Amino acid sequence: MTEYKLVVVGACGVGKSALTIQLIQNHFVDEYDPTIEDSYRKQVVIDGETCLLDILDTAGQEEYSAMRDQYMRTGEGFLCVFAINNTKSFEDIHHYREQIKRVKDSEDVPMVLVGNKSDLPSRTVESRQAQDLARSYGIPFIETSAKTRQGVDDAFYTLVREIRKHKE
Amino acid sequence: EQMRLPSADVYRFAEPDSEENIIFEENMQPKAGIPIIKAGTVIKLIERLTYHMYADPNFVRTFLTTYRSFCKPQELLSLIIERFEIPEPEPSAELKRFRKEYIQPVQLRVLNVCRHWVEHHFYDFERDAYLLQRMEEFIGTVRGKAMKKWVESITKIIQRKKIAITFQSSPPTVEWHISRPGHIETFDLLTLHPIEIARQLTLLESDLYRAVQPSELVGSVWTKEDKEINSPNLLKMIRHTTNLTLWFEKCIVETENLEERVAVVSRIIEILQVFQELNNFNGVLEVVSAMNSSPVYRLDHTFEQIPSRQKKILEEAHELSEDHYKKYLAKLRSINPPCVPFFGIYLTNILKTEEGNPEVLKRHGKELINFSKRRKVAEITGEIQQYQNQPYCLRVESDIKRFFENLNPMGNSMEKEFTDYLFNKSLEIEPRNPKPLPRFPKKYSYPLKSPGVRPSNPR
Ligand SMILES: CCOC(=O)c1cc(C(C)(C)C)oc1CN
Repeated sequence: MTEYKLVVVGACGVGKSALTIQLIQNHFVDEYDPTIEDSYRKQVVIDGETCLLDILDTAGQEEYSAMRDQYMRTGEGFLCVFAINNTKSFEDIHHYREQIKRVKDSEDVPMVLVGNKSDLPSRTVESRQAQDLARSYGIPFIETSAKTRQGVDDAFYTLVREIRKHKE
Repeated sequence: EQMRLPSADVYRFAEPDSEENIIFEENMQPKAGIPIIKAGTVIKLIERLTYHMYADPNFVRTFLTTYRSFCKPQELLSLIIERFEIPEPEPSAELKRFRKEYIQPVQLRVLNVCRHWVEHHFYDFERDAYLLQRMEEFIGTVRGKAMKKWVESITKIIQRKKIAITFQSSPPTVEWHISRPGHIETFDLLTLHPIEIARQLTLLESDLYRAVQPSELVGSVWTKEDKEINSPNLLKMIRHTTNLTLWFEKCIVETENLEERVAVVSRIIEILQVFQELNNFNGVLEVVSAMNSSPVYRLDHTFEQIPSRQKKILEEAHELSEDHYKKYLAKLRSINPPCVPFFGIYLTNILKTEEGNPEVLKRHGKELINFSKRRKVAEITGEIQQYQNQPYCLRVESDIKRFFENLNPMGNSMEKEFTDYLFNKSLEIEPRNPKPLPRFPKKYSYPLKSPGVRPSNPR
């Protein structure tokens, strides 16, 4: 059974946490203990191929700016996440992508852009703007809602598809 | 025989327990045999914080550490005063029983809460002088001879709080290599004794780890816009760590001669070895991070010349971080103070705990505070504190200490500019294949041989 090592990157106050928590937890429990192993590993079926996701989310460690390379090196694929109500987190994406490319020493790293909606303030990044950015990078864009679980599976599964295409 | 309190109409904490106001986890408070509260209304949480049947130190600590997400300080104080001020039910016998077994115990428990609040969370009062005003007048109000002792004790604590290291036996001898004592101008990575570098960084980093309070962590405040106001000690700690990692990278990539660079990397691995002996895991990871950095990790010609013993040391340390810190975590559980944990794990667990659980649970349409979420957060802050009580048996050296405090590898540069400079420097000293490897001249006019990692003199 194939195992995909995914890494989530993004600015603080963006709900990166929620994105990964909502993947892993049951569609109908709001409960989570991040201390146990099942916290960050999930078995899933994607395009009828069963596989294992291992997801690294270092949310809260953003100030350890010199550990990013170490954490990024662990991944095969990356979710670059911004919040639709924070323009600065969106403008920061360029920098995260550049750093990933340098860490993996590759121009073509499996990657998806993810814009996350939580709660107010209101949207400052129109999805058009993100579609345009994602397109300039040659990567998919997925918009998600923390609280309704809309888009969350799509975001991770799309990244897994990107890894498969890259490997073949 | 039950006890007959007053009507809830006159005393809100008389309301009976029900599925709609208080719920429990299926298991029992360990050591104590008390039920574990899962959720409740604030009324019920406060009832239980000052419960008449028994004392609940665990719940008191946990509550006082975490309450501010769901109850303002001023609100809490108003509630414990209301709790204190117990009327009698309307028409001896049951009366005497009611004073001795309901009123007296509850009043004592309220006083116990005040004492803990003031002793361990005095920051609520430093930040809101009116809160302290109200606490002082409440306390001055309190009547009984049963109460005198606790009241006097609380008052003494308040006074102590308004007011503005030497060892068990001998610490080891301070170690010197090329730089002599006093000669702060000569101090550098290779000229100080690697043992002492690691000792003095461990002392700094221990003090940094120890200054961080739960008030800087609960509510994930270090990630919010007021982080510099609310988490200043945490942030200094992290900045120091980052600074050191960057200084290691810089030392490496600015040493252009291959042989000298091998000496530098090798010396860093020696410092890591000593951090490891000292259980300074923050020190350990600041080296691992540097070695994993994109400017350093790619230096295959340098790595190739590192003696295999030290390769193995570095590789073992890297492995601590793998599989989500599996080996780091096991190693940490298994050692005894003193140590310096890596803080990052705690930060992520606190954040994910708070983000991944609801603030309230609903039952029969009624909103209950999710207390178990707070308990989990307090367990993490409690684990942090257990490693904060025990200092290292090492003598400070105030010049070496100052050297590392004032380290500033970035200078006036912004992050991006600086890390690009490190990476470009890496490319210059060991170009990409297929470019051939250049030679560069030596920059160090003193000897490169390490004095090693064993104490030079006995006992
Ligand atoms: C000093 C040069 O750095 C390296 O080349 C290096 C460091 C590592 C660890 C930290 C992952 C063990 O692995 C390498 C192999 N490139």
